Amino acid sequence: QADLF
Amino acid sequence: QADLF
Amino acid sequence: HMHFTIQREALLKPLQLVAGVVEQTLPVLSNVLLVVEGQQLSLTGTDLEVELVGRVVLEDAAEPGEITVPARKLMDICKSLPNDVLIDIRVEEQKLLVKAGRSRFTLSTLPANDFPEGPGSLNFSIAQSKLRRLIDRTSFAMAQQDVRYYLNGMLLEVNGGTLRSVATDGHRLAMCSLDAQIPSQDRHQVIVPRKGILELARLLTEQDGEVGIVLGQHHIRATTGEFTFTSKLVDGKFPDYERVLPRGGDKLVVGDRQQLREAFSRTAILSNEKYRGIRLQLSNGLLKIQANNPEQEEAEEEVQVEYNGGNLEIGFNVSYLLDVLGVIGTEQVRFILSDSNSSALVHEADNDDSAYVVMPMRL
Amino acid sequence: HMHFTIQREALLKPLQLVAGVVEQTLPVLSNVLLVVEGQQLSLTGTDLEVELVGRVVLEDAAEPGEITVPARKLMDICKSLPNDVLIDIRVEEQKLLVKAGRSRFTLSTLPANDFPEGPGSLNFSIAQSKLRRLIDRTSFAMAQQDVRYYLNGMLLEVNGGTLRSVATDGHRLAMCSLDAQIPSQDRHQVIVPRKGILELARLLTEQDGEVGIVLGQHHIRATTGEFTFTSKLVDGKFPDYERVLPRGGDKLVVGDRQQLREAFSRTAILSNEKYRGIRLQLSNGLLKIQANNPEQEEAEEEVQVEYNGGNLEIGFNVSYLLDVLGVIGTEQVRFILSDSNSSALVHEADNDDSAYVVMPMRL
Repeated sequence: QADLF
Repeated sequence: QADLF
Repeated sequence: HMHFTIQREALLKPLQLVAGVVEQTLPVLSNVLLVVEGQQLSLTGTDLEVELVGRVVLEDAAEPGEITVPARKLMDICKSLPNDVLIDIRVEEQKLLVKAGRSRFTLSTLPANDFPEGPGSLNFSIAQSKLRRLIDRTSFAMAQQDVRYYLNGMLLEVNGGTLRSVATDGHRLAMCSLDAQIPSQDRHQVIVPRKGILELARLLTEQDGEVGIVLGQHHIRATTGEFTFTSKLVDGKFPDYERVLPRGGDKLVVGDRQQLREAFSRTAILSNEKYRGIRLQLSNGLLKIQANNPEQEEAEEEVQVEYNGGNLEIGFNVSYLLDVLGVIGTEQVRFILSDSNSSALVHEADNDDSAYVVMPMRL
Repeated sequence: HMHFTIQREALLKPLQLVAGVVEQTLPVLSNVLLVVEGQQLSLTGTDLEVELVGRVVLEDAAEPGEITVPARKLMDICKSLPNDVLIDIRVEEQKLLVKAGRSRFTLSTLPANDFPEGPGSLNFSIAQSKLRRLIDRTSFAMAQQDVRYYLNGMLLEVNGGTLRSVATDGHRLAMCSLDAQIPSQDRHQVIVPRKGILELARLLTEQDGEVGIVLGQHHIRATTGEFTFTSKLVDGKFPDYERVLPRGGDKLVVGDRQQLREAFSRTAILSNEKYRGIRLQLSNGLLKIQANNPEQEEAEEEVQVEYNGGNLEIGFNVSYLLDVLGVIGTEQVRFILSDSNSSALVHEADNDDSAYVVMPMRL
């Protein structure tokens, strides 16, 4: 899972 | 509470 | 080499029934046993206490075999598939291959040889509706995890020709008798474990149907043509319940089931959350109900009843009385009492087929 | 000396609403504050984050006063009373006396002085339906117990005249904008805590009704005439969400919401229970979906989509995609993608009012 920030 | 036996 | 085709709904019906008993220590116990023999598919689920078998007739050509697959996963895949789709199921290199329309699934398997009934003493047929009534009228009274293991279930007794259910937890008892005209030559008793009997009652959905019963020394079998239910029995002797049934009850109370249930529910709010004690004050045409808790909160109600006789002050667990009222099918309810230290006997207004015994509480 | 009479249903309506926020460390927090001022009864419930106030006009002569009583107990007594009964309520020696027909109740009390806003910066009126839509279209994206406390709630923003809701957990974002024509003179932002905003959405039941909103520096107030809802705000700055919205999305996919939801649900069964990863393979007119778990079980599906362009292989958490599809109100759904390392932008077929951003997973 990748992060928005 | 009372018991049957 | 096992392979078959089946409509979504045809697989879903027995799969949902069978998956209901699937709950696990041993990994195979989480699996449904799939057996293809000729043009018949059998689906088996077990928890080692109960075994449920569902059967489906296969339309298109099927190849025989046996395998076990995750029961919940297969059921969820089946439920999620489009309505009326044809499902192709095959075993390939220890994996279950599921194909339906543009959907493909590969499930892990466990050998069928790793998947886990004595002679019948008595066998009879009975209406599903009559058996469900015996269970549903009494199941609330069974004990749960009591050290007296023989109470953690339901007595099913054949005597004369009558089929009777008895459930008790030592504080209260529920019993229901129906004249099923079963030839027995001797009184026969079986104790069905609580989980098994509750599962059986849920399965008896055919309001129209009949059920074949087999009573064995260590098992009970129920067959409906669409399913075979098998349960191990509780290996013990049920208490002599006939000795605890109150006989000399001199105080006959006739009340409205709804009025009593409503008054008991209102007063119950202010009874002790754990002990649920209420005080009953019976007098000519009147039942006074009182409840109090450790915070000194108090509830009081007066209910008009059909009663002529001496006064009686008696304590009861309100939940035990509500449990009984919840199963009384008649508009009126009969309470047969004696003294403050003796049991209440409860019946429906027009018959003695159902009988409920509630031991009082010390005031 | 507080005393009043009220119909069962008139008391039950605000009592049920107020009891819903009552959950406790401090004993008074388990209580409903009852205030009689003239011919008005006010009922207050709080958890210190949110405060809910219900109001009833009293018909017969009432004596003023204030007291607190167990909220759940009073509601349960009220609900259990016969339909349409007149209830007499009075305070006598630190106890609440409840009389209704042949029923009597005595409840423990706590002083009203022990029962636990804020100049408004902005105040406007809005349709309950429009505000509920903003919350319900985005609430699933709020974080729950994230260490970045400002994410454990919903941004409510007034800008231009538009009212906008924004929710994010750092992996995905949901936003909904509605032109409510609110004069503001400056962009105004508030972060409503997750528990408070979800409570408010459930309270907005009037399909035809209006709600008065007050935005303060540390509080939000919602008034409907029957209730006043007050919530403290999350004391922090919401992230610059405008900077994370994907702008250059070159791959436009138009698909059937139901077909995509059904295929994602089927494949999800065989995805990792913790990580919920699925693989998407996009090509001309086609979306291939694949899911696998540690047991090497695999699910595959092909969905026809409206797409013309280059191929794309991208990983996503299936639950995040299902969450988005569950709030899309149109039959068709638009997915705007770019590369395997960039976010998916999701909209309804016919408008940009709702926008959903989902960060991918590394394949």
